[PDB]
Amino acid sequence: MKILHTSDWHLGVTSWTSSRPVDRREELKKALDKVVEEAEKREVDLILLTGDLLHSRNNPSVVALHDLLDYLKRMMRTAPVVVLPGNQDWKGLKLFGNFVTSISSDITFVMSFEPVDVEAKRGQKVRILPFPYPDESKNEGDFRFFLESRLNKLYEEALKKEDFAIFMGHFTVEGLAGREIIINRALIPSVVDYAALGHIHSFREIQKQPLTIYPGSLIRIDFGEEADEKGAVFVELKRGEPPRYERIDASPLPLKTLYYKKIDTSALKSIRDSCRNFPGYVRVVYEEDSGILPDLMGEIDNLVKIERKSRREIEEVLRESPEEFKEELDKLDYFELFKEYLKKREENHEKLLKILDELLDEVKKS
Amino acid sequence: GHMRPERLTVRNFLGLKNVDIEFQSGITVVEGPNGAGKSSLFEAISFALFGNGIRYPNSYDYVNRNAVDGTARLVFQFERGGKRYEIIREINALQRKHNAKLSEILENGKKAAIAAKPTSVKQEVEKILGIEHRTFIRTVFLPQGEIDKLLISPPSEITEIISDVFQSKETLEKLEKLLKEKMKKLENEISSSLEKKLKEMSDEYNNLDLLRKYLFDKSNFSRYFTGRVLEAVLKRTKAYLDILTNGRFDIDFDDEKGGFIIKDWGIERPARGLSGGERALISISLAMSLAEVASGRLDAFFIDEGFSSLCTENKEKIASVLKELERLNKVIVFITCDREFSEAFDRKLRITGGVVV
Ligand SMILES: Nc1ncnc2c1ncn2[C@@H]1O[C@H](COP(=O)(O)OP(=O)(O)O)[C@@H](O)[C@H]1O
Ligand SMILES: [Mg+2]
Ligand SMILES: [Mn+2]
Ligand SMILES: [Mn+2]
Repeated sequence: MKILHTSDWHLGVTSWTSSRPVDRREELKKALDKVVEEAEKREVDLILLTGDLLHSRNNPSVVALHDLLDYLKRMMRTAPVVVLPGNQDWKGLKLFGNFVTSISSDITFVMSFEPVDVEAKRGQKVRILPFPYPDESKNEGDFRFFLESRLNKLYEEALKKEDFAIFMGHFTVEGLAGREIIINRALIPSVVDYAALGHIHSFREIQKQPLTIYPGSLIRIDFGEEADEKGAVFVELKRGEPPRYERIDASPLPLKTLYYKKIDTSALKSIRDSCRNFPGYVRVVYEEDSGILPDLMGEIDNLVKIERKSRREIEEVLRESPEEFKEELDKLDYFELFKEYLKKREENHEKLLKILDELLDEVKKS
Repeated sequence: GHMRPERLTVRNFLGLKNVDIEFQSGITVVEGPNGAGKSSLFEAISFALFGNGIRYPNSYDYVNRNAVDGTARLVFQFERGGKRYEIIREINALQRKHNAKLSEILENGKKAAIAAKPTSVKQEVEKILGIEHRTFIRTVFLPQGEIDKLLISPPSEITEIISDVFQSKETLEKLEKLLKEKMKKLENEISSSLEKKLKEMSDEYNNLDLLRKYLFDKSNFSRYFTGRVLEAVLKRTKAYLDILTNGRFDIDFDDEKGGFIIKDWGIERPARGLSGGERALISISLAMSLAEVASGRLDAFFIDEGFSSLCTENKEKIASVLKELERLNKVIVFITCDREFSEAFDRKLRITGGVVV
């Protein structure tokens, strides 16, 4: 069976809104168009979309929705599509999804853990085992507990398959790089023929058995995604054989970050030469500036973002864990702070503390 | 600590008719239409504790003029040191009587008076709480329209309430006078193998003179202390600003430069010069930071309609940052009638027409 798997479109997004707005639509529609055309070429049997097709959970553009529905329509013409909504997809999409799956057999939405059986273009029997994004909402415990039970059930249901079983998930697996439920890859039932994931923007082969893939986004959404790969994935599945796959490159506009410590006439030179004929977008992060950059950014169109290197000494305290937190605050007591003040400036006498200690032990009885 | 509000009950106070609500830990957002009585709620607490609110000068102005029975009744239940306290006030418009009553709750249906009369109740409440009304509204009870009060306060007031929040100034006051008494008895005993008993009695005395010194020259350890705490606070604030503004905005404290100093891209900018949105974002980070560093001391954090001037993209950014407060079993309440800011949180107390709906 021939499959197109694509995800994390984010239709409707504009980047660097605060800073220098870039509406990504044009780029994105080019990527989508190239992926769709490729699907027609290969004449795939099945189309799997694994979530975050829209950018906004709450206020979705009418242009975005228009675009999304048009793409769904184009895709349906070539092969049945199966859609698993993500955490960022508009809340109402599921409703329309539900409505429309009871109306065509060329599109089906899955919004629970409930398996559904579908038929591909050449009549291949496909069981979809869905694992939607896990609401944030010991209690974690019971939730992971509940989530294991659901994965157990998908396994049961994978065993009853006819031709193919496919897992569709939208979540983060263990091993990358906040308040998400991270899910170990080992928990993805091996008896499935394919495990299609979404939610992560870099293409990533998660494991070979079962074959587990994030196809990644179709555009570079922000500067963390300077190096990674963007596209969809073509997958072929055959009963007897192991699965085969092939990335379909999206060829998106490049991103680039320039690093300088001092913005001098020299940095001023590189920056201009760097942005000069760049089809993409550029960020500079810096340490010391004389007000050049805000002025510069104004006049270089594809320079979309400037940013102070955040101090390490400042990075930490927000990572810093409840272990470190309690120590820190308890080191802030008026007296245990008074410790080092003494140990600094009269150093030698610490009976003074033993003096202090009973002294405070005394009053706390009054 | 561990100051911690428990129950609030309100009848005929400002725009509130009848409300009885219990404070959970974590985040509640309080919502409803304009004039529904959201702010009235926040003021009821202020009034319960201190016998005044933000909005009127006279007690009896606070009586709900739209109730035929013109008596406001506030019942406020909090906690501090494993102990429960409850405060009861009544204001009567016709009589122009203000009644107030403070008592401890105990082993069961049990009540131990501490004050009647509103002067004594205020007195005893400050005592219990440790903090003044002024430091309360500038730190964790941020009243509508006044989000930036701390931010633009004189350095004097800034340190004067860092001390108040962090000191245990009564443990301190007993100490200072336990020392005088310890030293005087010793001096007395000196003014009267004998050199050996005298050695010890004088050895003991000169420590005490030292401990006294590094403790009540004020302009020494006290300043040192407030500086180190402000450091811990601004450390966190700078971090939040770096997230929220890509390192564009920075904040510092300098008693000689007039207090909190804000810089935009390295350049000094008076708070009055900021955009409304920027002022809010900075006040919130500062306040949020204060509340973190003050965990243990204070267990509550209220923001009264402080999100209006935020634009859509700052609203999300800021909601995201405030959830990092959910970690501290603080009772946290945000009053807002804004959809885009409230969508972010799960638990809602809705008020319309002066009641919960
Ligand atoms: N003394 C009073 N008696 C009765 N109502 C009052 C009194 N003072 C103000 N109000 C009204 O009470 C209502 C509640 O105000 P408020 O709590 O500030 O609204 P919001 O829900 O927007 O925060 C308003 O309609 C206000 O005008
Ligand atoms: Mg109001
Ligand atoms: Mn996602
Ligand atoms: Mn995504």
